[PDB]
Amino acid sequence: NSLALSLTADQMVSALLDAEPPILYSEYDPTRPFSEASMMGLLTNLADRELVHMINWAKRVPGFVDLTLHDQVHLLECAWLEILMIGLVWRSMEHPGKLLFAPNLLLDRNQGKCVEGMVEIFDMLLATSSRFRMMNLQGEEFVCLKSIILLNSGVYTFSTLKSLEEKDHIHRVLDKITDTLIHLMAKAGLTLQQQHQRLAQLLLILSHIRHMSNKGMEHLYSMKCKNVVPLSDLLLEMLDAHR
Amino acid sequence: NSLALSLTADQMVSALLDAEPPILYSEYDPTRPFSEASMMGLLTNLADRELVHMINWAKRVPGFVDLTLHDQVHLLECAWLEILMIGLVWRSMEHPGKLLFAPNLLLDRNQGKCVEGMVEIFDMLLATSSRFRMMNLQGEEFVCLKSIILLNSGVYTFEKDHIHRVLDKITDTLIHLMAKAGLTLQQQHQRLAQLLLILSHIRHMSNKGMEHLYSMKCKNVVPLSDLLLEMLDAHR
Amino acid sequence: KILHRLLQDS
Amino acid sequence: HKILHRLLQD
Repeated sequence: NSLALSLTADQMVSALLDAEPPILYSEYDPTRPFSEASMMGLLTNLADRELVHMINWAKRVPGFVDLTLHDQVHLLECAWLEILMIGLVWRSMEHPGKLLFAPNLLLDRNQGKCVEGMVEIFDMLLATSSRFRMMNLQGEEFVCLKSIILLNSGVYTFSTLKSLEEKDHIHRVLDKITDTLIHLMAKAGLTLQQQHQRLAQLLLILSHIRHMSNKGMEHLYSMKCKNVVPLSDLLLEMLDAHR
Repeated sequence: NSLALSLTADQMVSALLDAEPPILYSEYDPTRPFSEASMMGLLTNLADRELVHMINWAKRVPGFVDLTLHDQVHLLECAWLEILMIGLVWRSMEHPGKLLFAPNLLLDRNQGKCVEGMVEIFDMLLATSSRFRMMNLQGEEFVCLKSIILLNSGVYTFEKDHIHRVLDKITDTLIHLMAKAGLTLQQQHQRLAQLLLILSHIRHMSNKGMEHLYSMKCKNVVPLSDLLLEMLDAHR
Repeated sequence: KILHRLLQDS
Repeated sequence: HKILHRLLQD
């Protein structure tokens, strides 16, 4: 018996909106330009503090608590950077050409060259943010996509007859979020053709978010070996799950 | 403008089905006990020949010729391994627990250990094949998903308005296929979502496969073709 | 795992 | 010069 399967479309959006994590500040001090090691320090420190809120956000995502602890660990390990990236891209919608990592940390692609190799990932994140702007992505749609990422990115990486009912339970919650997304677009006055098209457009962006997370995960492991910036113990464990 | 947007949904399905590349065979020596170098040679030799057919398949995808040469190049460079993988996964549906790289090259996860670090991607591919098999994926849906990968994977690393228009056209085509198969409205967009979410994992497998293929380059286990090296090099 | 500990934390 | 350029034009 799961209360997630019993939620209505509006109750689904309400639960997700109420579970939104806070927008954290960085330690950025504009008095002195930062180095590659210190700019990455701000980024990795910010991500580490966000992971704590993401974990407590994931529990409030309907259906996530019904999963086993090892499955919750697996989903977060596989999805954590995707969830950070879509949040960054969402915050940056109203700031063309810039990435709003924190309210006190708004970076253009020129300043992103301070970190070696971080330039290509910077343009990809900007293009995703520009795509959300061109589509006029709604906050109700955004919280749906972020929950899909949590549940979907690790579902195809899981044996017994008892593993199917939990695997099927995730696809049931995923189906519920799909119904919720269509419900939102039908309210906005879109035809059935426009609803299906917008639904497809949103999900195809998740393919690019996975791509950005893959490249970002490899770049995060690069500086880990280079011993450049101190990485937190949780961030290292998140990084070791992919390697 | 583009003649692809003027096609109907059935004309899109028929044009995609006719553009299908053939199923190629592997080199036919059945010394079934494989070595690391021998199987890597077989797979890369297969990929090289499949790449040639993929390029001519891409030309026959409605709306792909309308793009400029530079954009056609960028899309194939970004998507080629995804396209190879979804084809492999589609071929392996009727062979649970095995991967049908070619009709005479059907490997299982135990044979994936012959190469250093390949068994991980093998389990992911097998899982994707199992997921298509459980969804009862139809060939008409498969060709729609494969074209979607071609036009979508590189679109946000850039004209672009036309690609999105063709993408919507394929979405209309997918819904059209599910409506014919008797699915209700709720079942239609639920299945549409389930199919498109699998493309996120296919991208994941491709990125992992691109890493593994790059290890072969700087280990020099077997010479790679110039075409395969240029497709691999485009991912830096 | 820190993640497992934080997920079960209460 | 890319091989991909040539195969796309033939």
